[PDB]
Amino acid sequence: SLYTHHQYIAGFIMCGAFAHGAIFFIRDYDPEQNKGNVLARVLDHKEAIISHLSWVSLFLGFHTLGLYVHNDV
Amino acid sequence: AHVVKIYDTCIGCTQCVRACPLDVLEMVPWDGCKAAQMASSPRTEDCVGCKRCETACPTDFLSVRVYLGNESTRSLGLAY
Amino acid sequence: MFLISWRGYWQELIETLVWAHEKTPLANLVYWKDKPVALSIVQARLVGLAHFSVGYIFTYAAFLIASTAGRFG
Amino acid sequence: VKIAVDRNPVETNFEKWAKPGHFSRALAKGPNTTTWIWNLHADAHDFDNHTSDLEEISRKVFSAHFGQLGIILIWLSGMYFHGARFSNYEGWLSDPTHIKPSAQVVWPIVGQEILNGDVGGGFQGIQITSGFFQLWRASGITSELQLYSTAIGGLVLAAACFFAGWFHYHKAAPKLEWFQNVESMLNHHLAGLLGLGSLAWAGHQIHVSLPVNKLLDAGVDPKEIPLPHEFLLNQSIIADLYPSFSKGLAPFFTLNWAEYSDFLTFKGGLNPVTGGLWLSDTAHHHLAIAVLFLVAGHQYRTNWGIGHSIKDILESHKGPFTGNGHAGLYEILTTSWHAQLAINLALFGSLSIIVAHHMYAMPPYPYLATDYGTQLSLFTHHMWIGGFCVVGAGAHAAIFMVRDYDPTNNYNNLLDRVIRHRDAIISHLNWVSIFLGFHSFGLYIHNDTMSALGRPQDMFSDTAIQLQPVFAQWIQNTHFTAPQLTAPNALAATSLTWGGDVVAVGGKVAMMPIALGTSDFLVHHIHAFTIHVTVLILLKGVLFARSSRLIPDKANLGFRFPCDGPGRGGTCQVSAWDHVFLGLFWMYNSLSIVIFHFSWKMQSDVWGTVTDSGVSHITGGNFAQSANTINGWLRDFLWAQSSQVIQSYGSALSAYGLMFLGAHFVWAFSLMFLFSGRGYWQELIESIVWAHNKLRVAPSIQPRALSITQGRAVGVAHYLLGGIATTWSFFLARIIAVG
Amino acid sequence: MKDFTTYLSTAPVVGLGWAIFTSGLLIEINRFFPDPLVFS
Amino acid sequence: DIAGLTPCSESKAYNKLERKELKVLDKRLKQYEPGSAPYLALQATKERTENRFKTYAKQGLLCGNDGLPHLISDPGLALRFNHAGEVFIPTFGFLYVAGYIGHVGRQYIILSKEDAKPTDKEIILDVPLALKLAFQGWAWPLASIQELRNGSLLEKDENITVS
Amino acid sequence: DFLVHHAIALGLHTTTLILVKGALDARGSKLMPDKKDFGYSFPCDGPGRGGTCDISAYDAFYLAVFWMLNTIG
Amino acid sequence: PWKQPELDPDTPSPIFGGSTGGLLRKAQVEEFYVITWESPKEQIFEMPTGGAAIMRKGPNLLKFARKEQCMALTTQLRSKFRQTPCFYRVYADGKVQYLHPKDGVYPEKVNAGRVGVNQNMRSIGKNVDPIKVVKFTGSEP
Ligand code: CLA
Ligand code: CLA
Ligand code: CLA
Ligand code: CLA
Ligand code: CLA
Ligand code: CLA
Ligand SMILES: CC1=C(/C=C/C(C)=C\C=C/C(C)=C/C=C/C=C(C)/C=C\C=C(C)\C=C\C2=C(C)CCCC2(C)C)C(C)(C)CCC1
Ligand SMILES: CC1=C(C/C=C(\C)CCC[C@H](C)CCC[C@H](C)CCCC(C)C)C(=O)c2ccccc2C1=O
Ligand code: SF4
Ligand code: SF4
Ligand code: SF4
Repeated sequence: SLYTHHQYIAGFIMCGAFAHGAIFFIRDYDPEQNKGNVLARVLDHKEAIISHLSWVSLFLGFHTLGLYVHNDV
Repeated sequence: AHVVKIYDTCIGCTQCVRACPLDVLEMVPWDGCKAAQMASSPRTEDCVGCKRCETACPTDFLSVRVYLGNESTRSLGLAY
Repeated sequence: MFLISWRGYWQELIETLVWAHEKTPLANLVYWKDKPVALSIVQARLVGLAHFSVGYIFTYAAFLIASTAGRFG
Repeated sequence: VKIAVDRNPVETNFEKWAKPGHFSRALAKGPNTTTWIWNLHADAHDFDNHTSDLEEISRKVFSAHFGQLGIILIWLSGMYFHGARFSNYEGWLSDPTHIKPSAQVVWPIVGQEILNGDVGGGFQGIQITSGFFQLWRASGITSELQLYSTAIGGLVLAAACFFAGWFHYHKAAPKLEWFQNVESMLNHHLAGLLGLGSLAWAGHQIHVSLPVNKLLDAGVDPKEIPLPHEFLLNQSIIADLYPSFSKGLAPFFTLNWAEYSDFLTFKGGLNPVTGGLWLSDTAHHHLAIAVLFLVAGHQYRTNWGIGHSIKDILESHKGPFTGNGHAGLYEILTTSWHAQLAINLALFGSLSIIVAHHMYAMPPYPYLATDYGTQLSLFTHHMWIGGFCVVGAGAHAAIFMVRDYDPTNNYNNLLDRVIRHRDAIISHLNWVSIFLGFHSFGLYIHNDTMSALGRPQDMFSDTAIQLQPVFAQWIQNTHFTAPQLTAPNALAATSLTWGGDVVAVGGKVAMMPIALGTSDFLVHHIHAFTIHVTVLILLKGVLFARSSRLIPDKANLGFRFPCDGPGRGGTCQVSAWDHVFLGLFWMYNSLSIVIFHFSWKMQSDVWGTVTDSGVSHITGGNFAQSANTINGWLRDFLWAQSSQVIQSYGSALSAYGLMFLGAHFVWAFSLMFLFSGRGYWQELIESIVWAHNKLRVAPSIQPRALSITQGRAVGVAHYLLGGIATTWSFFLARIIAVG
Repeated sequence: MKDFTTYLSTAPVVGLGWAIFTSGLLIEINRFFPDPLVFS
Repeated sequence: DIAGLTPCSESKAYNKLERKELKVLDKRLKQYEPGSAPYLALQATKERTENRFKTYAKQGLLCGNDGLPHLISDPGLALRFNHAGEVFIPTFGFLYVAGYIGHVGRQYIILSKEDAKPTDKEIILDVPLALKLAFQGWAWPLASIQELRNGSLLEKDENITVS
Repeated sequence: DFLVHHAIALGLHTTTLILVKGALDARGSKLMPDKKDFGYSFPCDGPGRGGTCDISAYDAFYLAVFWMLNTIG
Repeated sequence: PWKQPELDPDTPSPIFGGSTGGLLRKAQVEEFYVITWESPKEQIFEMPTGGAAIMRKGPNLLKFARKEQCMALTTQLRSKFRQTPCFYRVYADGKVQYLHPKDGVYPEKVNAGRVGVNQNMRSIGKNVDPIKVVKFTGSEP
């Protein structure tokens, strides 16, 4: 119970950090003030980050499901 | 009680006016375009927020946007 | 329900119950203070996720405690 | 009335095979997005949208139907062929009870061969559950040579069917006048197809199905049987079996039909040997049925000028409360295909549901009741087919209201008056669903709560606050005591489900009386609740398809559209298409319960091995006590009968264990489509297009996310497939490994 | 015939020939040198 | 050995698993006659099973306490203890095949886009061109580093962005 | 234990991708160049442009919770 | 138009038996809408709420509870029968308002009298971020 309760809360708290991190970009983000800094340079090339993340999930998902199926059969 | 704003990129197609059922959009003369027409939104109190108009707009990006907001009896489409 | 079935099916249904409440001989004397309408789009995503997560927790908690308690090992 | 054809309308060539999308004006341009691909396979067979001409729509339909027959006939010939060359029919015919059927031998590759189980009869292969072996025995079939010919006939007739579709469309295609001769079609379909069709079958049963199954049931070996053709040639042979054949048609033309009492009978009940209906009774049935359809075919006045006129019959049945009634329907039915399709689907689906109930209680083909896997598979199949077909009526009726509805023809008509009190229909029907779900499903929760609290005396059960179905119980006895009074010439009753004694075959019971109690009261009501609601979703979509208070103009938007917009608080899933998409899940849920009811009831109260001291049912008769609680349906049905599927690894039933899991994967996979929306996906593809663009490897056909309507369709498809395939694995593995 | 070859060059047909090749090749590669796991 | 794993030849559970899987077939073989086809099918499966077990032992595999073979992934331990064919060598075999699919599809995309109506070339392929590229991709690594060192692999800020 | 750890990694990487996307694409997308003007949580931009249902950053958090529960499961 | 046409509350209605899509308690309490038009012959047309009805030669009048129900009918008459309808808004107090051809010319045709409303002189986009207006309402205005 203690291990499961902490693990389930961990995910809920972690989801809030991103979500409340997304609200910052809408409401409390000023591009002209934060120009050339790390925060704008991340937002500039986001197509690369989301692309690499997608590749990791696809490769991890295809291989993990495959090994499980190959052994099920 | 919705908000309807039209932007500088209108070209006087009139397709927004023909589409929206509730007669919330009309054409007004203007000197910015070839057609010498521009839209307008005088009566947004009758806007049901259907958003059909935006679909009619055939520009790269919409010269007409319906920013949803506070609701009302007319906006919710309540016959009762 | 809230995840699969959207709003438009329901608002047409509530319009039908409204007709009956007014045409009934005695119930029509009673009238709501606030008009009844179906739940919004974003509200249903939230509500259905709550009914979805609570079942995803109450089910396991019973299985976790009962499986481990009955065997005592 | 006359024949009317137009010669060589269409040239035959592969020019349009190279140009996909020719049928539509929008698609003939070509693809610039990948959405053009989905629209292609979707709008392919929507002939009403291609062109306004009703004539061309009729030519296309009448020729496409010739394709489904050819597709069926090679499928049917495949079963006959695969049963001839890769089966154990000749072995099963000599020992039906102990040997199991097998029409699908597998190849020897990695793994796989274990599926070729030890079926019996010097043969190993996949165990089938289609009942073909009992069908081929009901007819006179002893050898494999009779199955080979039967297969070659299907390929010959199928090519004729396919040839016909090219001929009736590309070369000589009928006119619209030929199609509107509806009165002519009814006489030919009733007398010719149903009448002579049944009269013909009687002939085969009388000359082959009776002279062969009599010897087989008397222990004679199949190889020693005289062949089906020889019986026709020698009037002495068949006379030894049925002496009435010596008189030869003189009894018929002299109107002394009592002489044919030997083979034309009204025995009723079942055969003690085979556990199936008396073959003599069926020849009597199909003979009777032919005379009934033959007179029916001489009703309409096609061209002779004598008979009824459909239009005069419809516009003459008028009433006060209805006003103008049934008037403008002959113009509807003769003009819209969707109207006829909706009516046909409603009865074609409700019939397959009747076939499912009238077969299990009245097993027609021999050695079917003892093959529990076969008897359970036919019921579950013909029932699912009925649910789909019924739901198609709600879809293919809403299309009529949107597309083929002209208010000019309908003024103060039946169709107009129904729309004008639609809010009363849906309102009164909403109250019933809430009434049922509370008083029916709430009873289940009451029993669960009472049991967990330690108050079993307060449950609804036999030892308890009994709610017994008196009306059903009275009907069982009435049909059981009918041979005495209401049907004196009947030797016995129609089935043993009403009442009587057990019929045992091979140590297994074929059928025995079914008792109805408190549980059978709750379930029968549970079905009504799931049926009244499934009607509410479809009927609401039909009446509110053309217009509503929320959206007074839906007909201009069309049949299938996702939503009018985020206004009015939200208008998503308001179309009639989205009502069908919802009715499917309910329809699937309703049909699934009507299947669990059949499995647990028949396992516990009916099926089982007969011993010297009574019968030992499979589940020990636990339907009465456990079914009243929902936990019983979780414990005694699911957590128990799932042992045969789970433990199937390492045996011939291993395929069901895989499909059992695979079906769960596809079911869940659907949830991605139903729960999410096309907005998140189209943005994700943009970040993917960047990488494909960065490397100069990008498609000229732009990638676009699945359409809202498609997303919903893709969900219910993968949803139903996973939900249905699970049972298909959870049943056949449970029942093939009997108990 | 020019249109027939064009029909055969569509996506559904070329994919059918690809599938028979790749599946036929793999099944044939399992039939001979049966059930491989380690590569020598 | 390594990681506390025994070789599959020396293991007892490995041979226990062989005697079990053969006993199932011998029991299944008793039902049928000697010269029948079901007998020939099961004897072949018996022959394959006996071959599967001895070949895995001969290949220096590592079996655990459960008796099933385990694979090792680090090339250092694989090469040191002679277990390279398991994972380390399967990785190069696949990458050559995966790269071949990429270098081929990338070339068909570029070349069809140099002509009129490239959209039609995707749904209606140019099979003579596709086979030409498919038999020219045997040396795909050479062309990649040729195209990387040249600079004609990647595009340079002529791509759409969103802000 | 090897396959279980790899399956987890797939869940953690994909869950971040669902969230990260809703954050970086919160300000704007090609389908909706100005999300920032509407807000964090809105229904959709309509059936136009092929369909815009579940674009907002709220709808990304909404979909991640399903994966979160799957990962912690 | 030249002048707003005042409402004639006593004109013949079409021949329609009735339905359940009619007016509810909201109409008597809050507001309702009525539409007028002039037909040259007797025809049949589809109602927004319910089924079919028969027009009458001369003026015709209906009562609806929503503006969309009225404009849905104008689009049908202007297209199918090529007529010129005009509809009003009636409150519970008896006040009347003339809505749709407010200038006499339909909105899809220009007229010199009209004045622009809610007209931003900028491109879509190209507007301040929400942070600049963080503590009052509106980024688009
Ligand atoms: C069984 C249910 C299920 C499954 C299998 C998936 C699978 C997947 N989801 Mg998902 N999801 C689900 C339910 C499911 N989801 C639910 C209920 C929700 C909430 C509504 C979500 C919400 C969600 C979001 C928001 C996102 C995903 C994403 C993904 C993908 C992540 C990348 C990956 O893992 O590579 C692949 C993983 C696999 C398991 C491969 C699946 C296909 C296998 C290999 C079958 C191979 C085909 C085979 C040849 C059969 C074909 C024959 C047939 C075509 C006839 C992935 C394919 C993320 C994504 O987009 O990825 C980038 C993403 O953003 N999901
Ligand atoms: C129609 C019948 C039915 C239905 C619809 C359900 C539905 C459900 N059951 Mg359930 N159950 C049933 C019958 C049914 N059950 C019966 C008859 C029994 C025995 C009496 C049980 C016993 C049971 C238990 C003990 C539990 C459930 C749970 C659940 C819920 C888990 C849902 C989910 O997505 O979690 C997530 C699904 C998964 C994580 C995958 C399922 C299990 C996989 C195989 C484990 C794989 C893990 C591993 C990492 C491999 C995956 C990696 C991958 C990349 C390959 C779910 C709503 C669970 C629950 O309460 O939810 C928390 C729970 O613990 N059921
Ligand atoms: C995809 C749809 C589908 C599929 C795959 C199957 C598959 C199967 N059916 Mg089935 N069937 C279906 C639809 C389907 N059916 C529908 C919708 C109905 C309702 C009419 C039936 C009625 C039906 C019956 C009554 C029987 C089967 C049987 C069978 C099984 C044997 C196959 C066979 O060749 O028997 C061939 C069937 C016969 C030789 C007898 C057919 C007698 C029927 C009553 C003829 C009626 C035809 C009539 C002109 C059409 C209806 C007229 C209209 C006015 C309603 C097989 C598993 C048989 C079986 O149980 O297998 C042991 C069986 O007796 N089917
Ligand atoms: C287990 C999940 C579930 C449940 C409980 C329901 C329940 C219901 N559905 Mg849904 N359905 C579901 C799944 C479910 N559905 C899903 C996933 C879908 C997606 C396809 C659908 C789609 C759907 C549609 C489209 C419709 C329904 C309809 C209905 C309602 C029918 C009326 C009725 O019988 O209510 C009776 C009440 C019950 C069945 C509740 C049983 C539990 C007990 C009786 C309640 C006990 C109350 C307690 C004593 C009070 C405690 C108070 C406390 C605060 C102290 C009902 C409330 C129909 C409807 O609403 O219109 C009539 C409607 O048309 N269903
Ligand atoms: C007879 C029934 C039938 C069926 C079942 C299909 C099925 C399919 N067609 Mg189609 N087609 C048909 C008839 C049919 N077609 C007819 C009558 C025509 C008119 C000539 C066409 C013309 C047509 C065109 C123009 C296209 C399709 C495409 C497709 C595929 C959709 C793309 C996709 O989802 O994968 C997506 C694929 C990827 C994301 C990567 C490619 C990897 C694929 C899956 C490998 C190849 C799969 C292979 C074809 C499967 C064997 C065939 C299968 C049906 C047994 C799909 C498998 C599209 C396609 O590209 O086909 C693949 C497409 O462009 N079809
Ligand atoms: C030549 C075709 C081609 C090429 C060169 C690439 C290349 C690439 N893709 Mg990709 N992709 C393709 C087709 C292709 N893709 C198709 C058809 C689809 C639709 C299913 C996708 C969907 C896709 C996704 C979702 C992602 C990539 C990603 C990537 C990048 C990482 C590799 C990867 O894991 O992708 C995944 C590989 C697949 C999904 C398998 C593709 C299906 C087959 C195997 C390839 C098609 C070959 C083609 C049909 C044959 C035509 C040959 C011609 C001569 C006829 C990489 C640069 C990832 C990325 O963004 O990089 C960071 C990523 O997330 N791709
Ligand atoms: C000590 C030690 C060590 C070390 C370690 C290290 C050095 C590492 C780490 C670590 C880490 C690495 C951790 C972490 C964490 C992380 C996280 C948790 C994340 C994230 C973030 C987020 C999620 C957020 C986002 C955002 C947004 C989106 C908006 C803007 C802002 C913000 C930020 C809010 C080892 C073990 C090796 C060994 C032993 C000793
Ligand atoms: C059923 C349903 C409704 C209608 C549901 C309604 C009107 C039920 C809400 C009212 C009832 C009376 C509240 C029931 C009481 C709750 C059990 C307890 C609430 C406790 C709170 C006060 C905290 C929607 O509006 C809807 C909207 C969008 C997507 C899906 C749906 C949807 O599925
Ligand atoms: S729809 Fe757009 S382009 Fe056309 S007139 Fe209106 S604002 Fe101008
Ligand atoms: S929101 Fe709807 S009613 Fe309002 S102007 Fe736009 S399209 Fe017309
Ligand atoms: S289906 Fe999607 S786009 Fe249409 S109204 Fe609903 S949320 Fe908006």
